[PDB]
Amino acid sequence: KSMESVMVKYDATVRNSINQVVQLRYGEDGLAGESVEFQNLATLKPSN
Amino acid sequence: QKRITTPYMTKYERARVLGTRALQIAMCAPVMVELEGETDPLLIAMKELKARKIPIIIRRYLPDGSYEDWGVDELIISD
Amino acid sequence: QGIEQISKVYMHLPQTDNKKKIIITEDGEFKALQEWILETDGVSLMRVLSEKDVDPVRTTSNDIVEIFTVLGIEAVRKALERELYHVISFDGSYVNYRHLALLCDTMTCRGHLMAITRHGVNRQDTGPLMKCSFEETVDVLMEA
Amino acid sequence: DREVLRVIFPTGDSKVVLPCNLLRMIWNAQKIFHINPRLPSDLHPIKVVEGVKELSKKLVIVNGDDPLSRQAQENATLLFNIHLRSTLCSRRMAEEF
Amino acid sequence: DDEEETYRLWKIRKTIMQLCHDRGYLVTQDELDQTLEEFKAQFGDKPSEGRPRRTDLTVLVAHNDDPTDQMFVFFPEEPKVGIKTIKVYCQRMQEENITRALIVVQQGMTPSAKQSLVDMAPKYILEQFLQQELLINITEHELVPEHVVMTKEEVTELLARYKLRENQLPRIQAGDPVARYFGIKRGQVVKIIRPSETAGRYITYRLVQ
Repeated sequence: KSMESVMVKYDATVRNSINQVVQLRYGEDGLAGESVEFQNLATLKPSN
Repeated sequence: QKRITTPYMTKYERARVLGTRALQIAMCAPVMVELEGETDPLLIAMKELKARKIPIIIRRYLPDGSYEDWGVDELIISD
Repeated sequence: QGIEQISKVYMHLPQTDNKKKIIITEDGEFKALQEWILETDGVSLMRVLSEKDVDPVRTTSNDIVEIFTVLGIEAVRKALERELYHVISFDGSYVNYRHLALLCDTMTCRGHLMAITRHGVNRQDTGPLMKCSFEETVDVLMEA
Repeated sequence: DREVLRVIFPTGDSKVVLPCNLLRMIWNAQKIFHINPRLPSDLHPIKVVEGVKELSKKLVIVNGDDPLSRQAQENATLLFNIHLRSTLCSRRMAEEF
Repeated sequence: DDEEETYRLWKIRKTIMQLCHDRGYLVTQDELDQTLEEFKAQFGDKPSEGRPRRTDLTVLVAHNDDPTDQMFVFFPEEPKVGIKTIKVYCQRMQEENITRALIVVQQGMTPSAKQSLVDMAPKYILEQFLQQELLINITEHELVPEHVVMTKEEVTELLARYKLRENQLPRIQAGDPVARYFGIKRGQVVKIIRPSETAGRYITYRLVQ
């Protein structure tokens, strides 16, 4: 009921029926969940 | 000119375009592609989509009330 | 002595990385220090934060209303995300972060804690037919 | 970018969710082109760097030349750009891939 | 006790300095990094019946962009601030022609003065702050992301870029603790910068309403 009209619009923003902006880009990166998958950042953990 | 929408055809756009064009073909609309042994309007519409010959223009309405008119031939098909 | 509304306080060392204190050593490696973190059976976030020798940054509460009234709506967004992720991942299940973010953003969109229950949903402004779909259709139409 | 990643993930968790699986794509390229890991390669480091730069330019989430749009694009593709640079670095390309 | 109370006064003063620095008022790095022993050196006595008094602890700052524009910070000694106290501060502000003042308050303030501040709000902007609230700088909390008050030009640019109306943006209540910390009024916009596990960084905009 709360999130029925929330939508990715043709401007790539996420808005509800009122047209208020919920997110500027869906998921904050503008990517669909199907295509993404887990990966490891190589430069994070290792020492200097 | 001055188009901000994605150049790619959305999945929903593809579905609606295919359905509408198949309905027209079933209602005997001229076929823009050369069909060979094809009778199913959906298959004919898919062939036309692959050929980028579907004579349909998508009017994408932006949130601000403006709209952009994109040709099916102009858009990039997922397949 | 002590702070009111806090019944019991437990002190223990965390055996999990999330509750451990992660720092960056001189070599640049991530070291998970084992530090003393204490929890409470009551909530007084302002007082506990103002208490001396209490980390004012990492210290937090599991009460969204307290987080709202102390730290603000953005802090509510973050803490709500964290709690919802905690409940989802407690059993080892995983949910894409974007759904969590969308739910929290919708809940905190209006600047105040909007309850998904009808009590908070009625606050949201919506067409007459939308409010009718919610509840109280006949009277809503009467007023409209 | 390493410092940026340190800020983004203080806990040091390297597991992240990103669109393109660069490691699997590199493996696919090796198998497709019969890359022999023993012989010296003909891939030139400045070619690697320039290709990464141009690819980063091509990966657009927010389009627009205004500073606001540019900043939005940079933030939208910050993590993926960092991972792309780290994976497609000249050092790794010449050494392992 | 007096040791704990002077430690408090130091903590509230430090939080006030950080608040002014965030708001953009000129504040020296020593004032920001003023140790407890440094504060006790500045005043040199216990608070109760001693040199450091709430009247002596008032702070005057000047805006970085406009040196003429200044902000007052007032500590009233009375545990319950009265209409006479607010009038004293009002006339004092009239003397220097300073519009903005933060009246840090003790355990409570009188309701009549609560409405008096609103009545005098246009001519003079007085913001009441609890000592308990100021005992900790909430902006340094991990949950709170970075807040930046957008200039009107920046807001206009944002609305032009996204072809938005001010109504369409997400909202932040004027009574929000961070909004009060930054002293933002209705109609302003806050640019919130927060790290994103999916994108790395994300910028949101909240309208003060």
